[PDB]
Amino acid sequence: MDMPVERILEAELAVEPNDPVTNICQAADKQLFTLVEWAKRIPHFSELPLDDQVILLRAGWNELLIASFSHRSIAVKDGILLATGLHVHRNSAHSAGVGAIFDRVLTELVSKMRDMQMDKTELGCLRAIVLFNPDSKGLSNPAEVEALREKVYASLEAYCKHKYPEQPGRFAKLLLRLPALRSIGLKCLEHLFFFKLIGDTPIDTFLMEMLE
Amino acid sequence: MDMPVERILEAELAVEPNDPVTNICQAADKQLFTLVEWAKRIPHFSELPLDDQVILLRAGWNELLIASFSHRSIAVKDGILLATGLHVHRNSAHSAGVGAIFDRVLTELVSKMRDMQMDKTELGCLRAIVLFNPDSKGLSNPAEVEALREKVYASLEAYCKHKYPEQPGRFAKLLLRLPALRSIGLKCLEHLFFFKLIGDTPIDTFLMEMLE
Amino acid sequence: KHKILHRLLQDSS
Amino acid sequence: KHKILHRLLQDSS
Ligand SMILES: O=C(O)Cc1ccc(-c2cc(C(F)(F)F)cc(C(F)(F)F)c2)cc1
Ligand SMILES: O=C(O)Cc1ccc(-c2cc(C(F)(F)F)cc(C(F)(F)F)c2)cc1
Repeated sequence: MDMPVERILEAELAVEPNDPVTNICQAADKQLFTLVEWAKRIPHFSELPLDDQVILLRAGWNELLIASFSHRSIAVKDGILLATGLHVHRNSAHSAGVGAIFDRVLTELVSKMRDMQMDKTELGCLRAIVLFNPDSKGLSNPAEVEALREKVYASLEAYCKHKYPEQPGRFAKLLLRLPALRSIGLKCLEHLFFFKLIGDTPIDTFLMEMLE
Repeated sequence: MDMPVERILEAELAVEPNDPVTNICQAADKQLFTLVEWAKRIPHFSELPLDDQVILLRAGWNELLIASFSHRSIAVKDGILLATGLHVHRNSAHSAGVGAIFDRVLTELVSKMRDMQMDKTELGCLRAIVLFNPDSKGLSNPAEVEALREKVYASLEAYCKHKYPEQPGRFAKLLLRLPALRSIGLKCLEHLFFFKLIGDTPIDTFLMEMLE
Repeated sequence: KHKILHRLLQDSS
Repeated sequence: KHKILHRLLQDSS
């Protein structure tokens, strides 16, 4: 195996745990640090040129954090669990004025993750895939990142066929949450740029840097 | 078969052929009509409640038109072929100020379609999938649209395994262009809203309606 | 109401 | 230059 799912899962286990939009942002900034630790535990990531590592996490960070906190919320009803340990409910989200994007996270990601019982090996793999985004502008060698992306989804397909043989379209199912993830990522980014632009909200330094 | 790929392909064949942004918009509006004809030739679409049909095409129309003109451009170098018969080159696109989104279409969709030689049965299937978007807000019965989406990607997986047995990850590959399609769709929509807001550009009535 | 989208979708043919 | 992102990525551990 050039890409064992086993190691992707340890990566996940390794990095593991009052205006709601201030809270979300504190969490985001905190988790940006946990993300860099996670990516380093992903096979071959650390071997890439420092430049491409930077491009990938600058490209992926938003989608990757959304994947984490969505899968972390599967047990939760009508709400998300932040890394801070603090739950945000949809009522709190509508009342800060982020109900639309919030609802989208619940219905398109959390609910779907709960309904199919997406395991942490699968979350890992999807996040690993999002990381190895060959579309990322500026990459020294896109072919290599394509080839790593290829190793991940091959491994996952076999993990699914083996672990959930009853569900022959589980693999496809998993891959068809990445579009929803892409949409929700960009809407979140549009929001974060506004919290910054407006200065309504404290933006801690690493999140700050990801928005510059 | 509850969803034969054969019929999806006939759907495609059935609907088949100076500011560049005026041209693109004329094309878009023209193709909106061709799209409604296409969707009606997709198995089971026409059987849905009129309300859901409307929600799906209002949800999908942007991504579906981008899929069409990208696959239509595979042969073309550094440019797109509009349904109008008129080619737009990246030089024309940068010089109207839409080079960024243009480049994204070339690199993330056209090039990838050319490189893998995505056939029209596959384009059809991906477009069919985009249509059956169970995430679409307001649907009378999302489960049904989920179930139709499921029939399409099952059919496609078997089409790929059968037609391209040499390429066991072709199926995954195809599904991993939908995220790029989702991004480019939203960026295109942000642009079209601006052409409208600014009135720099003629917006024909059906495209007009899709932006209201 | 989406006038045009609705009129294209009703029409047989 | 992405100061913080760069400093986290160099450090072994
Ligand atoms: O605890 C974590 O994993 C980090 C983490 C936690 C939360 C969010 C988040 C961000 C936004 C934003 F930016 F649009 F305001 C919205 C939402 C949500 F829609 F309310 F769910 C959630 C990002 C990252
Ligand atoms: O001929 C067709 O299939 C219809 C059709 C043709 C063209 C575009 C298009 C739209 C935009 C927009 F809206 F951002 F300005 C940009 C671009 C592109 F990036 F230049 F390629 C292409 C949409 C639909």
